[PDB]
Amino acid sequence: SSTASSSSDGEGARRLYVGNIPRNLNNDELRTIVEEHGAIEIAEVMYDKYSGRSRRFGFVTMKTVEDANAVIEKLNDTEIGGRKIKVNITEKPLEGMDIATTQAEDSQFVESPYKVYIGNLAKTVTNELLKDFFSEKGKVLGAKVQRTPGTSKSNGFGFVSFSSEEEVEAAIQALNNSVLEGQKIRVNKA
RNA sequence: GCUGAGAAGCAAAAGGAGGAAUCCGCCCGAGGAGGGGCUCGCGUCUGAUUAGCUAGUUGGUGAGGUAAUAGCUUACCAAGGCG
Repeated sequence: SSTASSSSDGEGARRLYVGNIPRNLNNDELRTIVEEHGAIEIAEVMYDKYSGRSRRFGFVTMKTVEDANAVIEKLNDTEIGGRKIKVNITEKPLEGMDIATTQAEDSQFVESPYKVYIGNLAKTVTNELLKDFFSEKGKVLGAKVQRTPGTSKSNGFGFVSFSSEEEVEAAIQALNNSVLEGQKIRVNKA
């Protein structure tokens, strides 16, 4: 498999470099988007997928220099996933990729807008308060305030996870505007 | 590069965008185009019921000054200069 990277190195311009790859964007959708241009032997996505979201830097490797020139030209201004990818050239591409794909497959745990992100919670707001909110509304899994690490005041940020996607949607829509005491909270699915 | 006969000395910099590639820059020079600053020949209204004017005035040197020549400015010398 390191054969694919070494083959590309040897060729010289099988290389094409992909910048601002989205958060949902994956080795397979990189391959599908770029295989139209020509037969990709290999595709490299860097591992920032702790969660779904990506590093937004990757490599693709062609059979030919010419396919790589065509993909560099055509792909730039391509929307994937709501974010737009430039293909200028890369260094001769680097397909650890098998390791990354395995970690990506493992790493992704959370699927679908099932968690709610809290914006604006006032500094008085307690972890228990968030439990009260989340439990009062549609039925509930867990509650967190993101508190300052340096020393540990709320910094007013925080999360729910609910038991259903529907409860997430209702909490987002019902809440946003929301006073909780002293300050106007915004909640989105994340 | 500059000052100076040479001797000698003196003088500059800035990072930013981008994964890179590179691009926009910055500092010191050398040209060019264009834009300016000066100088001069010639042309540029009437009145003699206005006939003398001009003393930094017109020259010269020295010292300064200007982006640059220059009474541009100043001290001294010459008495010029316009009609």
